[PDB]
Parts: sequence; C-alpha cells; structure tokens
Amino acid sequence: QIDALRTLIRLGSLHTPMVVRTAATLRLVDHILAGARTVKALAARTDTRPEALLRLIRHLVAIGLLEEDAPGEFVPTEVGELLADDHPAAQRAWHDLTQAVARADISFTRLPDAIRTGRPTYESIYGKPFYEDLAGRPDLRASFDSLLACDQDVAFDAPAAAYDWTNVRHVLDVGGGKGGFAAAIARRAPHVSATVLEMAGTVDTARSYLKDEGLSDRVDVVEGDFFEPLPRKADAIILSFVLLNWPDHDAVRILTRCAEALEPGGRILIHERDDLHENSFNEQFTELDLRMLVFLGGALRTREKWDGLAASAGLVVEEVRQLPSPTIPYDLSLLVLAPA
Amino acid sequence: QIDALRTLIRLGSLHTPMVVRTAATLRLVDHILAGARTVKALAARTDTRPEALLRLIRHLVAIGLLEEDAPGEFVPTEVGELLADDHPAAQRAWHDLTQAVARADISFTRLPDAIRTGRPTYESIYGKPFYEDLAGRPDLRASFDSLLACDQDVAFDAPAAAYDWTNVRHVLDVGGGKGGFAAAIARRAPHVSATVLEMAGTVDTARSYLKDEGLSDRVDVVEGDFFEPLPRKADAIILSFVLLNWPDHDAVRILTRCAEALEPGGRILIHERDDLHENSFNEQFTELDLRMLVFLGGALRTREKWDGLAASAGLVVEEVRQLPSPTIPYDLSLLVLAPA
Ligand SMILES: CC[C@@]1(O)C[C@H](O[C@H]2C[C@H](N(C)C)[C@H](O)[C@H](C)O2)c2c(O)c3c(c(O)c2[C@H]1C(=O)OC)C(=O)c1cccc(OC)c1C3=O
Ligand SMILES: CC[C@@]1(O)C[C@H](O[C@H]2C[C@H](N(C)C)[C@H](O)[C@H](C)O2)c2c(O)c3c(c(O)c2[C@H]1C(=O)OC)C(=O)c1cccc(OC)c1C3=O
Ligand SMILES: Nc1ncnc2c1ncn2[C@@H]1O[C@H](CSCC[C@H](N)C(=O)O)[C@@H](O)[C@H]1O
Ligand SMILES: Nc1ncnc2c1ncn2[C@@H]1O[C@H](CSCC[C@H](N)C(=O)O)[C@@H](O)[C@H]1O
Repeated sequence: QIDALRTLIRLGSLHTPMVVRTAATLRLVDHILAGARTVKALAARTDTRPEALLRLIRHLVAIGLLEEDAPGEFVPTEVGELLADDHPAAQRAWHDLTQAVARADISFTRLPDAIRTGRPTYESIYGKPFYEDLAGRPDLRASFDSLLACDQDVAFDAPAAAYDWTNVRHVLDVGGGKGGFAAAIARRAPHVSATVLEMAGTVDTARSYLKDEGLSDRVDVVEGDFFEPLPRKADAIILSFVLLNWPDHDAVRILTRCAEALEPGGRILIHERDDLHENSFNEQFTELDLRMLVFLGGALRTREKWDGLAASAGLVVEEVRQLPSPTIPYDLSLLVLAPA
Repeated sequence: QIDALRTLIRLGSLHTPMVVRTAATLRLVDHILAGARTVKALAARTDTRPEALLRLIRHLVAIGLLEEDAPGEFVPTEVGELLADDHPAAQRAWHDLTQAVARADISFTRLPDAIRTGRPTYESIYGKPFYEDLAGRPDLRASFDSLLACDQDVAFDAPAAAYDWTNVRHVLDVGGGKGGFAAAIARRAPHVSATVLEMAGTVDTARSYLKDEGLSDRVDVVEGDFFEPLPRKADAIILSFVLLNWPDHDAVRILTRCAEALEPGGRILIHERDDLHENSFNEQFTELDLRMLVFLGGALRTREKWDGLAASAGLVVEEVRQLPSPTIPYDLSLLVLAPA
C-alpha cells in the first residue's frame, strides 16, 4: 500500500508537469549548457528570484531532469538534455507555455466540463476556438506550424514509403502544413506532382519551405477552405493530422469533399493515429485523443469507428498500417480509403 | 534515446493528473464499487456524456487505475481503489477540484510567474489571496479544514506523545485548526489546559469538535489574529503547519508574537515537514514546498534555514524529534524552540 499510494500521488501531481514546463519556458537547460551552472548565474540569465529558482531546481533534481556535479552547480541528466533547444525532438518548444501547444493545455484545467458536455474547453479560456485564435494571433500560428513540422524532413518518409505511387500522377495534400508530406512524396516518386492546400499564413511558410527544398516546380501551394469544394481533382488525397481536429459530422464533410475530388481509381490516405478498440487502452492513443477533446472537440478514432466514418463518406477502409516515428517514441497510423 | 524521451513526456504531461483529479471529482471509483461497472451506468450516475466518459476511462486504464474484466465492465486496480471516498489516506477528496487544495493547485499553471516574483499565483486566478478567498466562501473554508484534519484522530498522537508535558499548565495552539492537536494533548496529559486560536468559520468547527469530544472545559477556542499580540500566556505554544504559510518576514513576526507570550521556562513547538538541505532534494519536500510558494508565497524551511529564522525572533532550536506518519508515507518533525 505504500507503493500504491505514492503511485497515485505521482500520477495525480500537477506541480511536476508544470515544473518541467517552466524549466522549458525559462530555457534553463540551454542556459546551463552555455556556462551558467549556479543558481545565481541562472537567476541572472532568466531574470528570476534566486531563492525561488533554487526551489524549482530542487524539484528538477528530485525527478531526474538535473543533477548536482559540484557544490551548487547543476547539470542536465540525459533526460534534461532533451530540453536543449537544438535537440531534434524539439521537446523544449513543445513544453513552452508561450508556444501554441503547451498554452493550449491550460484547457485541461476544465476537463470535467469537457467530459460532462463533450465540448472543447479552449475557447472558455482564450476567447476564441482553437483555429480562430491562431488566425487572430499570427505569432501563435507560426509557433503551432513549426511545432507540428519540427520533424518535417523525416516524419513523412515512412508513410510515403508505405504507399505505392505507380498509379499516381497528381497529389492533393488537404491541410498539408508546411508541405512536408507532399515534399517527401515528391522526393520518393519523381513522376508525381502535388498541391498543398492550407490556411492563410501557413501557405506562405509552406511555399518558402518548398522553395528551400528545390521543389517549387513540382509542388504547388493554394490558400483555401477544405469544407468547400476542393480546387483540384487528384489521384491521391492526403489528410495528415486533419480529421482528428473535428467531430464526426465535420470529419465526414471533409472526407466527402475529398471523395468528390477523387480521380477514377483514386485513394485518400489518412495519416494520424488509430487503434483497434481492444488495443486502444494505451498512453499514446489517449494522450492525443484527449488533447483533441479539450482543444477542439475532435477525437482519435478506433479502427472500428473508421469503418463507420469511411462509409458515411462513400468510402471503404482498404488497409491500415502502423508506422514508427523516427524522432519520438510514438506510432502513427496510415489508413488507405477507396471510393465505394 | 527512446526511454529518456518517454520519461520526459510522461513527466511533462498535464492530461494525466487532470484525468486523475476529474475521476476523483466525479466519484468514479465509488460509483463503480456501488455496482455501476459499464460506461453506460457510470455516465448516467455522473451526468457525463457516455462517449467522452469512455475516453476518460480509456486513460484511467492505460495509467493503471482501472481495468476491464467482463466486456465493457471496469473495476478499480490496487491504485484506483485509493480513490474510494472512505479510504484512510482520503486521496479522493485531496484530488477533488471542488475542494480547496486541488482547486488551489490550478495555481501551478502559472508557476513561471511564481519563480520570477517569489509570490503566490492563487489570487491571479481566483480573485483573492488564499485565506481571504476561504473567508468569503464557507464552502471552501470547511473543505480545507476537513482536508487538513482528515487524519484528525491519529495525526497528532505521535507529536503529543513525544513531548514532556509535566511542567506545562497551559498550551496555546496558534492557528490550531479544528483543535485536533490540542485534544490529543489534553487526552495524554489530563492536568493541562489549552487555548486554540483560529479564524472565523474554523472557530465554530473547532468548538463543535471539542464539544463532541467532551473537552469544552479543558480546551477553549478564541477567534483572533496571530499577527496581533496573543490573547494569553502559556508554557508551550504550538505552530503546527502554520509558519510554512508565510514568507520569512511574516513567519518571524509570528514567532516573535509567540516568544512574547511565553512564560519563564516555556518552549514553542513547530510541527512541520523539514529536512537538512543536502537531503531536501526529494519529492516529499518539494511537493509541499512548491504548493506553499504558489498558494501563499510560503515555504518549507530546511534545518539550516530554521536556525536563522529562530535567531531573528530571539530563539534557538534546542531539539528536533523525527515523527513517523501513520496515514500517508510522509515524514514530519517536531522542532522545539527556546529563547536564546
Ligand atoms: C508527444 C506525442 C505527440 O508529439 C504526437 C503527435 O505529434 C507527432 C506528429 C507531428 N506532426 C507531423 C504533426 C510531428 O511529426 C511530431 C514529432 O509527432 C502530436 C500531434 O500530432 C498533435 C498534437 C500533439 O500534441 C502531438 C504530440 C502529443 O500527442 O503529445 C501528447 C497536438 O497537440 C495538436 C493540437 C492541435 C491540433 C493538432 O492537429 C494538427 C495537434 C496534433 O496533430
Ligand atoms: C500528500 C501529502 C500531504 O498530505 C502532506 C501534508 O499533510 C500532512 C499533514 C496534515 N496535518 C497534520 C495537518 C494531515 O495529517 C495530512 C494527512 O498529512 C500536506 C500539508 O500539510 C498541507 C498541504 C498538502 O498538500 C499536504 C500534502 C502534500 O504534500 O500534497 C502534495 C497543502 O496543500 C496545504 C495548502 C495550504 C495550506 C496548508 O497548510 C495550512 C497546507 C498544508 O499544510
Ligand atoms: N477549414 C480549413 N481549411 C484548410 N485547412 C484547415 C482548415 N482548418 C484547419 N486547417 C489546417 O489543417 C492543419 C492541421 S495540422 C497540420 C497537419 C500537417 N498535414 C501535418 O501532418 O503535419 C493546420 O495546419 C490548419 O491550417
Ligand atoms: N492571521 C491569522 N490568524 C490566526 N490563524 C490564521 C491566520 N491566518 C491563517 N491562519 C490559519 O492557520 C491554519 C493553518 S493550517 C494548520 C492547522 C493545524 N495546526 C494543523 O496542523 O492541521 C489555518 O487553519 C488558518 O485558519
């Protein structure tokens, strides 16, 4: 009972997540690595009260993010080194309360309302629904876009590699972020052209990324709203981390728009995370699924529920593969859907 | 690489403790033990959306508070069982967001502001400082008092048993809550009289506990302000979980009020969690210490800091006894201070 009780207190504790997040937000690990080892030197770098900073560091040592090397000198463990801003998993940014995702997590403080009503909680804190908030704040939009694309150059290699492109001439990436998926497809399949459809602000950052990668002649970027008719037909339409943002009714409206723009013999590729229901009681499914509830009113769906959504949009799930992230301990799902 | 990343993401996660706290708030484990094992029966008992509730339950399973046995039927594990309302540790009530402490913990969402300023963040969220907020909400005043005295009949036995009451005729328990400590001393040392000094609301609940226990004529309760001169003198003056509510300058003011109210040969007893600084880098010390920062601008003090604080009030630390805790695994100490 002693071990059970401390297991519960730990899982229940709010100060630990918040200590990690403030350390990230304060750039503590970066500052230690640049030579500020002592509490007083870190206090000066972060403009904090030395005694308050010492109390925060005390907890960071307790939970294994920092350790003492010499008297009053602290140093990141291997876990703490992950908060270095140049680390490829970009966990410092992802835990930064000033950036879009960690800021969105304050939504979890009203979790009971979400479970009670099934509605997102984000608006009640920040005054606008998620995407209107990002649109009314271009600096948060930019942050959000860079977080989801922190991984861009490798995150889409695997799903692109899992799909055969022989029967594809044009690709439409609906809600395609900074153009990473489209880029990965282009590099792997020289005969394919692509169009990325996105919202304002994001479109310019997608163009600029594609120009940097030397793919502007092969990948086009267009501003648009994916609830309206899509501007182009395609042999392959990608919905990567889109459908999970939306409740069922809207997710079907999106799938239906995609189905309607499908060229004969076409397919849509859903890239996000699913599970068979019996295998869904795990931390990777729930962590993202609950973010979707509270940020947006969206959801991860089970393999079984995907049969239902697919059918309501005039589609069938042809096959589901699961694929590992190259950056982070997380599996993704690639679902290929065919017209009925 | 893989394991460091997953360790970091777990530690950084806000959704887990909020999931625990809303399960506690919804009385989920109680409803299960009373016969409601399905999401359907639980959603009806808790007035939540079935589909949203299933998603909460899915995470309660992944982190190991619940498991399925029969198809669609859930039961608490060894760890989930601790959220039963009548469990001795009372962890359900301590994680209930309608009760004072878990409500107060939302203050951790602004931990960066607390590290910068050394000041509480509670008022920035709820509109008044901690004790002024309780003073205007009898709802929270009462739940706070019951949380702190959830252990009332045993928590003060050890420290009461640990002090020598032979030369003590009167005891002043400054900020004594419901009067538990005073009662345990009365029982153990029948020759003693005691006075509990407390705030409005708490004074009624202290008299009512002492009357039910039959000790009205041996322990009287006084409404008062321990920053003002204390209403009486005494041979032992108790500060049990008081000084930690206050920054150095206020704690010295209180210690000095106590020193002025001492009779010749009298001692003041501080009942509180402490630690040698070199041993303070542990989860027991930081969890309570950061709560005091963020709720109240208070602090746990180390053994070394206690010497400085006592000296500022014209006192020395004459001895410290270590105390085993008979409810939750959480070491405490009884410090005995005399005039220097
Ligand atoms: C720690 C796990 C994860 O990183 C997983 C996933 O991120 C995946 C896919 C990203 N991508 C391409 C969008 C990126 O490759 C990242 C490294 O892994 C992901 C993730 O994909 C998203 C979020 C995450 O937190 C995460 C992270 C998570 O679940 O932490 C609890 C969002 O918060 C989020 C918020 C609002 C809208 C969103 O949809 C576009 C997302 C979102 O897609
Ligand atoms: C989980 C461990 C603990 O409960 C330990 C401690 O409580 C101790 C002493 C209590 N007592 C004698 C008054 C009681 O017996 C409790 C069961 O254990 C304690 C604790 O003592 C307090 C708090 C805790 O969370 C805890 C707990 C904790 O560290 O959670 C992270 C407060 O939040 C708190 C808030 C505002 C004012 C406060 O003081 C008047 C407290 C406080 O004293
Ligand atoms: N009505 C709408 N029309 C077009 N895009 C929308 C939209 N609502 C949201 N989106 C977009 O869809 C995206 C989801 S997130 C980025 C997903 C990206 N394909 C990736 O996997 O990394 C956002 O970039 C956002 O701009
Ligand atoms: N100005 C003041 N005057 C008298 N009591 C105060 C006070 N400000 C706060 N307090 C109190 O001191 C108590 C701290 S809680 C500790 C209660 C008890 N000694 C125990 O060990 O459980 C609270 O109950 C609160 O009412």
